[PDB]
Amino acid sequence: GKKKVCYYYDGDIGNYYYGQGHPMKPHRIRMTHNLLLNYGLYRKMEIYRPHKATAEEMTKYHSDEYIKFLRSIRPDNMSEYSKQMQRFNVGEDCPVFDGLFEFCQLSTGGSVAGAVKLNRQQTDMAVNWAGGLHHAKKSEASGFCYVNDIVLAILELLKYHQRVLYIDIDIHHGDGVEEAFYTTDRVMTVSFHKYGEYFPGTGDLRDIGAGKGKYYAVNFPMRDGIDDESYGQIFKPIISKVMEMYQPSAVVLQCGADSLSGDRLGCFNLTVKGHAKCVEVVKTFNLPLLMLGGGGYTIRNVARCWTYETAVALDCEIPNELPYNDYFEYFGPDFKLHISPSNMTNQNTPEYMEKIKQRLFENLRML
Ligand SMILES: CCC(O)(O)CCCCC[C@H](NC(=O)C1CN(C)C1)c1ncc(-c2cc3ccccc3nc2OC)[nH]1
Ligand SMILES: [Ca+2]
Ligand SMILES: [Ca+2]
Ligand SMILES: [Zn+2]
Repeated sequence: GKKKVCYYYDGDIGNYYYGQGHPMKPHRIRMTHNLLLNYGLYRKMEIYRPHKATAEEMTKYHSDEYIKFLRSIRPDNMSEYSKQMQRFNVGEDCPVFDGLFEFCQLSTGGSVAGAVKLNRQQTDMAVNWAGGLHHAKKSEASGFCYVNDIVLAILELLKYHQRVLYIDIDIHHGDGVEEAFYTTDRVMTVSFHKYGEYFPGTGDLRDIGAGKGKYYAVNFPMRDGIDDESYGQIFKPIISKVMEMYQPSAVVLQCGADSLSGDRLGCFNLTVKGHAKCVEVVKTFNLPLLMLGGGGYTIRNVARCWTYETAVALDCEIPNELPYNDYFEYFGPDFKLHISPSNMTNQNTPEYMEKIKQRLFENLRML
């Protein structure tokens, strides 16, 4: 039936700024929040302010040296850490900005607090739109991500769950999460992503895990222009087979919105309904679920996507006519919640989609 949803948000998150021209805009988290408050969704869910995750929490995965560096680096002392910045991949994609560590602490705090709430059986779903920073590595920042809140939240779930399923619908491969759990069967990682001349360059369908983790990493490489019809026809069958074979007791779903049509960095053609169908599919399995954010660089569409996905989590129908909100002008010229796909060609032929699905099904038979 309808589920209890706990949602995490810190009113300060929108003020962190990656710098002029940087596509990552934490302000999109505040737009999302303001839009869902204006739809009245706060009447149906418990809203929590995450704590600032500590160094003890972050070093459950990250090295002590990398966390010490993130805690120390500031725009005023950057000149003294030139060597350390290179070592930890802090620079152009992952800049040093005022309050960087606190931004990591809030992003991580929401994901870890949500996993604790799920472990305690105090909620059916936990939502942290400021989380989902799937590229961060044990001792390195990558692709706008510094602390891997997902790996930390999964480690928390593993205290009570023998098997955890991670699903990543961001247009980019979930490499940091896959890497962390590559050699274990206690976490199965499933990523759908654009593959070929695209960041991070990993996620080939032939990357299936190693050692005890062999067959516990699943990658669905896609080409430009995938649409709702093509995505929907492979997502439900793959996730259904994974659920059947793997039998997880908890799920983490990274909802990166850069897989939507019109994304500044993405080249897919999904609508908000097509992206949210992934949430609907995962919800039907009735397992404790942690829903996280991720990419999304056309910020009006990120706010629409995550507002609608929160409504889906709540089984709450919301009107297409957008309510007035603090960012109303960002949603012009239509002022509607739902988006239209573009006329871009879908390079993912139906035969290509079926063939990759069949190749992944062969790997799932090995569980
Ligand atoms: C949250 C989860 C997520 O998965 O959504 C993150 C996506 C991360 C994409 C990183 C990618 N980095 C690479 O290609 C690099 C180069 N090589 C050495 C690795 C990428 N694309 C686009 C950008 C990009 C980065 C910028 C940085 C500063 C200013 C403008 C910028 N303008 C940009 O683009 C207009 N940088
Ligand atoms: Ca992905
Ligand atoms: Ca694994
Ligand atoms: Zn992305």
